[PDB]
Amino acid sequence: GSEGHRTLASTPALWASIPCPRSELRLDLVLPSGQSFRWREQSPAHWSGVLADQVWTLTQTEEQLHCTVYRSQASRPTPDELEAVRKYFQLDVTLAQLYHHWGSVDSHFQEVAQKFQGVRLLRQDPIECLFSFICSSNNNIARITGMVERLCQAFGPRLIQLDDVTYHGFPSLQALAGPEVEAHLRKLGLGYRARYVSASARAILEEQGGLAWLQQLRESSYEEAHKALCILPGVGTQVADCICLMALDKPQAVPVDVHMWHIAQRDYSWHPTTSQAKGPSPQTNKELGNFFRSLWGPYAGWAQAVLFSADLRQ
DNA sequence: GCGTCCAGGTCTACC
DNA sequence: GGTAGACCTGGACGC
Ligand SMILES: [Ca+2]
Repeated sequence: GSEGHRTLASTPALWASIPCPRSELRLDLVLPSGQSFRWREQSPAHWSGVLADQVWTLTQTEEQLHCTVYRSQASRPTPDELEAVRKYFQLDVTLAQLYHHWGSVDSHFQEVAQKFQGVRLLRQDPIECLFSFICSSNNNIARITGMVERLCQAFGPRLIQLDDVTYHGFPSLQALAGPEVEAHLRKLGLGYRARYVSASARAILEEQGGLAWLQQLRESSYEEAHKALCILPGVGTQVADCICLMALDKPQAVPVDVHMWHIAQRDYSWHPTTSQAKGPSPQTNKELGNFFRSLWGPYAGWAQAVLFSADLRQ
């Protein structure tokens, strides 16, 4: 009863709600879609993970988002803590207004948007976002998820345990920059990305001026930010865009991976015009990004998140 | 069963 | 400057 992952029906007095209609948010379409790799549906329709340095379980009804926190006597989430959740899901942004606009200027989006409502963008921590996506290149979401979990268990702060799952906070720069981290990560199956994680932690700490350098990027311009990130090992045009869009508040950033290329080709009959090659290249990828930006506008990256999520369901 | 594919790409030797 | 290839892993086919 007081053990294991909570459920809305099993410990009612431990949940607090936040007004939020399904049309504004669909947990099942956001949490496992490759934005954040730290959420698990431990129980049907209930997603658990670390949010703002503590564990949470989230589940929704038709007009409500139910939340519960595991911190020392058990109690319902406080208003201050609930605000942590609203900020994570950027709930002040009305998804209905965005869908309307995108739908109005792109009939294909309108068709897809009718079946995939509630796909919004999470506002993530720069450090977690940087290393999680460094782990995502040339990989699949299922594998990435495992790697990130083993990376946190091995180098992140131990939080609390529910059933047989021990939650860990995301590793710090100092820890990822530690001795023999690469070798450890390789044994944890991160492949060549193990070097990228170690190498990027050190560059940030020993060459770019630590954490402050990364955090300052949120006030910098998309152009500047993306430019700054490409310096880090394991970070290319796509990873940089992922971070700008999901962790640095650059809503116009559009990541271009294999999924978005296929979408461009079959759903818009798109082809490079300024670019030389007829396939993916640093030049064509950059062009595809501008194409999407001129199609959807300022929040083009968010529209991208919708089609990407929808393309995963196939 | 085994070899080839691929997945939210990067990085590098080279024409 | 604008490419071809190599690359850790492991669930997916194709045969
Ligand atoms: Ca590929």
